[PDB]
Amino acid sequence: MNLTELKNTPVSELITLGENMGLENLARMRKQDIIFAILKQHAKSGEDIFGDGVLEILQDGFGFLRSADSSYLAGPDDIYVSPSQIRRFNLRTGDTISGKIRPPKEGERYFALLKVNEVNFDKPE
Repeated sequence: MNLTELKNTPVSELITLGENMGLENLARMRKQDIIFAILKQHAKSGEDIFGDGVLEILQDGFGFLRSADSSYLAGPDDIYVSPSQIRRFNLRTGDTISGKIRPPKEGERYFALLKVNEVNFDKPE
C-alpha cells in the first residue's frame, strides 16, 4: 500500500478499505485524515507502507517530499526527510524520492521516510 495510490482513490472506496481493516467513523473525516488512519492501521499490522514525492530541503537542513503537482506547496501529507537521510544519499532539492514510510508517533505530525528505495527513479547507488 502506498500514499499516492490512496490519494488517488475515491473516498467511498477508501471508506470500504478502512472499514474492512477495523476502522470506523471514516465518512466524517477529511480524505487526508481517512488516508492517515488507513496507513497507520496497516503499518500497525506489520505491513510495509510506501510513499513518494519531490524533495525540497529547507533551511534547517531537513526536507519534505511533496506531490509533484503541488509545485512545492507544503501540505499535511508531506513526507519528512531527515538530514541524515539527505547526507546518506547526497539528496538534492528537486530530487524525486520513493521508499518505505512510517506513520507519525504520538505527538508526531508527519509521515516519515523510513527507507529510501529510489532516487530519481534509480537505485540510491
